[PDB]
Amino acid sequence: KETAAAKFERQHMDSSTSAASSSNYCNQMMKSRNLTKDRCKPVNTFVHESLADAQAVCSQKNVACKNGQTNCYQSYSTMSITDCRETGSSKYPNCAYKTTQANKHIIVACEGNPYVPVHFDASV
Ligand SMILES: [Cl-]
Ligand SMILES: [Cl-]
Ligand SMILES: [Cl-]
Repeated sequence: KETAAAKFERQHMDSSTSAASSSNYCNQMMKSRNLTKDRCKPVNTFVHESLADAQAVCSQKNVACKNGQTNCYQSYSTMSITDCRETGSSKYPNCAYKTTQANKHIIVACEGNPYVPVHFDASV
């Protein structure tokens, strides 16, 4: 089984680019991160910052998570992110995504020792 920290890395980190380069970024990344294997993941956000900067968010601003848990943290600074969401023409096994690049604060849930991101809650 994949660890919670590794799953967060695979689903949400893309430190290789400063930002989405084209409208096809999400189609390519949702496929390469294996998020379209058996079904199309409907919504998924990628963070374009170093893994170290994302991990550092776990010691930044403690805020409530949407589900009410109290282990969420909001990055003090904005970060480059890309939201990937299925369009209307999307249908497994022919997934199709809209790519929306933005600079926002990220909110992640953290856990473990080391205390690292295990869930992407939202961006602001
Ligand atoms: Cl793994
Ligand atoms: Cl791990
Ligand atoms: Cl997400």
